[PDB]
Amino acid sequence: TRYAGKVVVVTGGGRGIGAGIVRAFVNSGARVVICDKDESGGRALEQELPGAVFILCDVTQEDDVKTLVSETIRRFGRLDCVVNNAGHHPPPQRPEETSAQGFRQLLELNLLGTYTLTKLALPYLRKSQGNVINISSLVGAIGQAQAVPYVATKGAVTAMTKALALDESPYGVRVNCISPGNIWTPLWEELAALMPDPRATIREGMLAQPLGRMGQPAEVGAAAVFLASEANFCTGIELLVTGGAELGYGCKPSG
Amino acid sequence: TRYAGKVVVVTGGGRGIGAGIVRAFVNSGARVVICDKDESGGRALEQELPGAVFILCDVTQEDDVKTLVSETIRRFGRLDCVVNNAGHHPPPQRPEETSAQGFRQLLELNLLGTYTLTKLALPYLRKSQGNVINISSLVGAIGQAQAVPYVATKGAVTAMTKALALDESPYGVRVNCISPGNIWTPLWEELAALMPDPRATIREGMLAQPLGRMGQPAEVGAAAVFLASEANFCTGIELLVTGGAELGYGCKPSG
Amino acid sequence: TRYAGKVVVVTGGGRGIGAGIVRAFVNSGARVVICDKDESGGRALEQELPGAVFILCDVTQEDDVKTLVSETIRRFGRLDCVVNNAGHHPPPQRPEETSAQGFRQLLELNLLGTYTLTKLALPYLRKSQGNVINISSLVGAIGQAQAVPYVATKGAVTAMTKALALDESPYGVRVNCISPGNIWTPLWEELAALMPDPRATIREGMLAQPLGRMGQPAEVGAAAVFLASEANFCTGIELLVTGGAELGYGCKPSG
Amino acid sequence: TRYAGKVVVVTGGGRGIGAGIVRAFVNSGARVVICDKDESGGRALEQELPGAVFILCDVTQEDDVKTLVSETIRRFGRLDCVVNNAGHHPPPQRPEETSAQGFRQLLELNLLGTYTLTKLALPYLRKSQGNVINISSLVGAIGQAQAVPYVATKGAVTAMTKALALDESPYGVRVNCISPGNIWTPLWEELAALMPDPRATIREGMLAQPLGRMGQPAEVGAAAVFLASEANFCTGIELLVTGGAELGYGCKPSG
Ligand SMILES: NC(=O)c1ccc[n+]([C@@H]2O[C@H](COP(=O)([O-])OP(=O)(O)OC[C@H]3O[C@@H](n4cnc5c(N)ncnc54)[C@H](O)[C@@H]3O)[C@@H](O)[C@H]2O)c1
Ligand SMILES: NC(=O)c1ccc[n+]([C@@H]2O[C@H](COP(=O)([O-])OP(=O)(O)OC[C@H]3O[C@@H](n4cnc5c(N)ncnc54)[C@H](O)[C@@H]3O)[C@@H](O)[C@H]2O)c1
Ligand SMILES: NC(=O)c1ccc[n+]([C@@H]2O[C@H](COP(=O)([O-])OP(=O)(O)OC[C@H]3O[C@@H](n4cnc5c(N)ncnc54)[C@H](O)[C@@H]3O)[C@@H](O)[C@H]2O)c1
Ligand SMILES: NC(=O)c1ccc[n+]([C@@H]2O[C@H](COP(=O)([O-])OP(=O)(O)OC[C@H]3O[C@@H](n4cnc5c(N)ncnc54)[C@H](O)[C@@H]3O)[C@@H](O)[C@H]2O)c1
Ligand SMILES: O=C(c1ccc(F)c(O)c1)c1cccc(-c2ccc(O)c(O)c2)n1
Ligand SMILES: O=C(c1ccc(F)c(O)c1)c1cccc(-c2ccc(O)c(O)c2)n1
Ligand SMILES: O=C(c1ccc(F)c(O)c1)c1cccc(-c2ccc(O)c(O)c2)n1
Ligand SMILES: O=C(c1ccc(F)c(O)c1)c1cccc(-c2ccc(O)c(O)c2)n1
Ligand SMILES: OC[C@H]1O[C@H](O)[C@H](O)[C@@H](O)[C@@H]1O
Ligand SMILES: OC[C@H]1O[C@H](O)[C@H](O)[C@@H](O)[C@@H]1O
Ligand SMILES: OC[C@H]1O[C@H](O)[C@H](O)[C@@H](O)[C@@H]1O
Ligand SMILES: OC[C@H]1O[C@H](O)[C@H](O)[C@@H](O)[C@@H]1O
Ligand code: NA
Ligand code: NA
Ligand code: NA
Ligand code: NA
Repeated sequence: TRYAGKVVVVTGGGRGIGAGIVRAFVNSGARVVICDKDESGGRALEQELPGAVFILCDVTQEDDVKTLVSETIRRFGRLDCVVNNAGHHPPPQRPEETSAQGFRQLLELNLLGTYTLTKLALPYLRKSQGNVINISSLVGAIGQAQAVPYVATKGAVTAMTKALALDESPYGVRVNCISPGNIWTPLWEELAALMPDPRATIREGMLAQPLGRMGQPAEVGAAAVFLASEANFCTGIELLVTGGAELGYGCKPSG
Repeated sequence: TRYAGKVVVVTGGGRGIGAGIVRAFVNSGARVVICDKDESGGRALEQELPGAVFILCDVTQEDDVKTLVSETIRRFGRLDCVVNNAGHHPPPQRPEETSAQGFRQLLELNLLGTYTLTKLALPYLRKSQGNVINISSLVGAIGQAQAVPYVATKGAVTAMTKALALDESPYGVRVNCISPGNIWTPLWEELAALMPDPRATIREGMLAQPLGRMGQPAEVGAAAVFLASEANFCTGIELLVTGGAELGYGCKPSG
Repeated sequence: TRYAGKVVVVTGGGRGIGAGIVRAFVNSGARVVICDKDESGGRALEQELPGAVFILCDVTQEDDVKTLVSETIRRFGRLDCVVNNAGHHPPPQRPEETSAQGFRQLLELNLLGTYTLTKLALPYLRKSQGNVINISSLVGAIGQAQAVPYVATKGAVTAMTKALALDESPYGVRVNCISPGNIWTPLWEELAALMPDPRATIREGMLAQPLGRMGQPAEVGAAAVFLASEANFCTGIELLVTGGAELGYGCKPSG
Repeated sequence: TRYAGKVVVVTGGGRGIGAGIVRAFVNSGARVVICDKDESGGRALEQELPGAVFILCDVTQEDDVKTLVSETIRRFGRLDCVVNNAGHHPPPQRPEETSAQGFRQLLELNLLGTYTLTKLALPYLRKSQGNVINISSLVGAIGQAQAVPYVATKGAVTAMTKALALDESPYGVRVNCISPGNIWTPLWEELAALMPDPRATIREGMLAQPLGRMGQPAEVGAAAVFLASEANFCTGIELLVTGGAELGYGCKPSG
């Protein structure tokens, strides 16, 4: 009952981190709207979880998002939290193999879809003194190899979170982000499968954390429920859920 | 029941932030040992809260801390979390008015008392796969005026948290810190009373946050319970509980 | 003679910070290509400074940038440093007054123009073991009010700098950014003139820094020459040129 | 002639990073006072470098430091820059192998010696509008394994730098720090020699940086000369001289 009576929208909620967040909010007593561009996972989740419903919505399509917000209000009467989780990591790409075109397309999803939903939701969040939770990434803060466009988009989300926190603070709306590290998800599995040695890639990924494992969607979900329900003096923070990957020296005489 | 069956030690738990943390852990189902160098507040808290007991202990005195740990194990059979909250902010002091002597004394409390309890507790935390929560400060990260020794001590705590997180990760013990901003406590009230205009000082303190108020001990307590009970992929993080004070430009042509 | 025999391209070099950077590199013995979308300032600078030449180039237009690079190589035979300074701050804008359209246009200048020039220059920088210097902003790191799109773009540049530093390190090309704070420039003057009280706006801007003044283009220029010519073990850093604005509490009881 | 007519004190200037800083300031036209607790290296440096003189001084001994300052003023008539470089890294030590005693001794050198010299020098730095440069470490920011006391001391120095920058800004005295990463020095050589495989230790140390080598004292020296002589709008900054060690994922599935 930590978040009972509340209404939450989770984008990209059909699988992976987003599905873990959906489950965490349902478990906290909230009603959850699962937004996803794919039907397969999110429709099954709706059947599985009382309190969760699925709405097909591509966050890059403004009219899709407008309908997502109006349908949430029509069906549930209020909106307390938006979790902007929908996003993508392309395969590893050397800088010279990237294009301005692919960069623009990745900005549309990872950055502008978060911007658009937040904008359309904020009038309702103001009425409820609700909050925004953006899913960024550790690599926005520390960088990553072969990922110039992805890193750029996540630096933008983390920065935007702080700007919007300033703008919305007079109105009682908090705006925070979570920066996960390596979380075992279908995306992590798909990218590893492209590598010449997928098992070596996964092993490297587990060992990049001092804790020696990857994180779970449920752990990101718990951090999101904390930020929504108990972090009433937190705004503009970047909550790291990384297993300590950013700490210390690793594998990355003076001549 | 988020932290039921667990045993928590909170230093400086008799008033202020520490008392808020005690209450939060009791409310989460834990048994709490209140450590304080003063009897007044902590003894009353023990009478008030089933599940909390008071042990007189000055964290600067090594034999006091040794007894704190052995008595916790003797009475409760396990130790899951140590919250190093005991600390002090001296009155505002210009750099030239500070002394190496006062600096050493403040390091003894704010830094070495945290080091000592952590050291003595870690064998038991390893057995329980428990965790350490240090209470640092925002000003360790961004600085503060008229507070060179205090700032120095909190930079040390935040850094130490990350070092110890690395060392203890192979053993399953997480080590994190909370960095509060302005929290309304008896210390905040005492320092404001020394200023020529205490009401102006408090007003400035509320307005240093975009949220426009100071934080509450209960909000720091919630962040501590999160870190203990639900943050299983977080180690070496600095969780900011500041109301957004670190964001944006404030009151701090090119000639 | 700190950077004698070297060839530097500075985008947005016709006025403001960019012109200060041009002058600093000329003073260091380099030959400088001034890129700007406007002729007025950059053409005068070319007449004033032996060693500087002006090339009309809008960094948002890919064929303009391709010509900038090929003309630099045709005229000077090498390329050692690219300074991506061209950028813009829109007038203050509440979140609900921004548009996805304006956001995309600002990303084209502040982020993708930097990406495009860097990409086209990197083959030549590899041959010279040269370097990239991006001009980001403090507010990418700490946020700013009424500036969600601008902040987002500068978070992206700072993050991108770190990603590209990783990718280019095996090839000996360093990639760094400078994050200025309030620098007195024609843009600062133009924005202040829109405010209801321009003099109050400028006064607030001087006092946002502990040093009590705004910075000068020449001070950003010196930091750029340092990064190019003497910082041979620095890559992926964010060099702050802010007068201390990010330090301490300012103007931004627990109920 | 970048720093001609100026007087600089460098602590721990007899070898390693400190000697590189001495040489850089001499090369910039300054007169340099080499402070060291050991005579061997610093006396030879005085014979080698016109413009440098050696004064025996243990920064942990307050009367030694008082004499250092008074002798600098007696001999040269002014004081423009203090570089607090003296410091030590103990051998790798597991947390349970450290002592409060060793921790206090390391704080005396790495933190309080910097505090003491700065305090005694500041009246003269105010007269000259001079500046303070503290040599901290990257690991104060990101942590390090088997080094809890060392990390703690460097977190303190970096934090203290920001506090003092705030306090001294009204008086025109800037206060900055440099955070080196792995720099090839006699200390690095001594510690590697203790390890079971010294060559593996050095190899790991070179490869912890994306640039693939360790840094040189001369590179830290250049950053110090920049901060003294050209960074007139920088105060309270942490200048990283690390070869990119803090960037990206390294060597540090969800169960
Ligand atoms: N997995 C990790 O290690 C990791 C680490 C850091 C950050 N993240 C971030 O977490 C988020 C989730 O990643 P994941 O690993 O769970 O990915 P995933 O690919 O497993 O799941 C993403 C979900 O979002 C949906 N989605 C994609 N594009 C969409 C669109 N236009 N509109 C609506 N829904 C859309 C997908 O259909 C999918 O259900 C992303 O923002 C990612 O950048 C992931
Ligand atoms: N109040 C704030 O705005 C603020 C902000 C950031 C960080 N903090 C930190 O939070 C912690 C608590 O501060 P507070 O405002 O609640 O202070 P407080 O003075 O109100 O309470 C501190 C408690 O610690 C106890 N204590 C002091 N020295 C001790 C010792 N040697 N051994 C055992 N107990 C001891 C005191 O008796 C008291 O009960 C401190 O570490 C402080 O630095 C406070
Ligand atoms: N002035 C500050 O306080 C401040 C603070 C932090 C960062 N910055 C950054 O510094 C940079 C310079 O800012 P400024 O204050 O000197 O601005 P300015 O407006 O005074 O000068 C910018 C220059 O860039 C040129 N330019 C603009 N769009 C261009 C394009 N498409 N192609 C080529 N040239 C183009 C302009 O014509 C102008 O000559 C920007 O990236 C800005 O974000 C400025
Ligand atoms: N070498 C690195 O990789 C590295 C990395 C980051 C930071 N640092 C820091 O750089 C500084 C210099 O380190 P280094 O590697 O050059 O060390 P070093 O041991 O090679 O040289 C240190 C010098 O300081 C002197 N010194 C020691 N104690 C002193 C005292 N009490 N009073 C006066 N002089 C004293 C020594 O005699 C020696 O000449 C230290 O603060 C260290 O923490 C070094
Ligand atoms: O999606 C991934 C990811 C990994 C970590 C993150 F912090 C993040 O935001 C995203 C992921 C999954 C599997 C492999 C990789 C990866 C591996 C090597 C690379 O060079 C790369 O750019 C990405 N990234
Ligand atoms: O204890 C205080 C405090 C305030 C903020 C913190 F982040 C913190 O760690 C401690 C506090 C309370 C009341 C006034 C002040 C204060 C005001 C002006 C000063 O110059 C100063 O050094 C401290 N600090
Ligand atoms: O260009 C400006 C600027 C100022 C500071 C920066 F760090 C930066 O990257 C850009 C600037 C100049 C004059 C006024 C303002 C400004 C004032 C109030 C605002 O709310 C705002 O968004 C911007 N910004
Ligand atoms: O002095 C060293 C050092 C290395 C890096 C730093 F950033 C720093 O401030 C100091 C150094 C030199 C050689 C080996 C080591 C080292 C290696 C393994 C360790 O576990 C450790 O604590 C230190 N540190
Ligand atoms: O596909 C990789 C992983 O994705 C998500 O974490 C799923 O919850 C988990 O069951 C699966 O193993
Ligand atoms: O003394 C200041 C404040 O300290 C703590 O926050 C107490 O819980 C609160 O009741 C009091 O107002
Ligand atoms: O227009 C504001 C300022 O812009 C730049 O800093 C110019 O160099 C300076 O002369 C002018 O005062
Ligand atoms: O002892 C290791 C190194 O220390 C310093 O860097 C010296 O300048 C260098 O000559 C030596 O190789
Ligand atoms: Na359902
Ligand atoms: Na009790
Ligand atoms: Na010319
Ligand atoms: Na000499």
